[PDB]
Amino acid sequence: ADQLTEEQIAEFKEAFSLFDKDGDGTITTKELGTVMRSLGQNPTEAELQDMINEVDADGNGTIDFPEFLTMMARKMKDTDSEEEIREAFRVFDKDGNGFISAAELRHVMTNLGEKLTDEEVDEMIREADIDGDGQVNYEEFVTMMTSK
Amino acid sequence: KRRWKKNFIAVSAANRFKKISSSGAL
Ligand SMILES: [Ca+2]
Ligand SMILES: [Ca+2]
Ligand SMILES: [Ca+2]
Ligand SMILES: [Ca+2]
Repeated sequence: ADQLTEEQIAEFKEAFSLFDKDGDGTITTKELGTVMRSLGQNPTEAELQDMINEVDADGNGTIDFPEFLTMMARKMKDTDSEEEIREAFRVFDKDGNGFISAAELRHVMTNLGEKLTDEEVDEMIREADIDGDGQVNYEEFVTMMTSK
Repeated sequence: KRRWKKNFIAVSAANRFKKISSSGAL
């Protein structure tokens, strides 16, 4: 009996404010193509529409707030597929794979355009590296962002 | 307030969208 909090709507809301580099606040083909293209890709057009229907429950061409949570909430049973999170992992690591470095992430953290650098990230990797070996491993990663 | 959350989640939105493609054989 605490779902009346605001930490939730605040978390997802932050994702958009960062993703929707425009203002609408919805993941669309133009918003996806832009960001996605900034990573290093360039799929066709018809391929995008297919990427929309396969996830656009309603059909407004773009998913908003209810649709977003509905896609992350409406979990059709379970397939035990951890490939998703995995990919996100291989992404952060542009070079070697198994640990995160300051310089490595810095580049993957600058691609965006917020207000981070080496010092700030340092506080993020340091606090994240509970052990303190020097870099972030998979444990501290699957132990800090673990599915409560 | 300061974590790799909003960061990982964001990429997850664009990554999942891509994975939604197919990723399957027969
Ligand atoms: Ca947008
Ligand atoms: Ca829609
Ligand atoms: Ca790496
Ligand atoms: Ca460590």
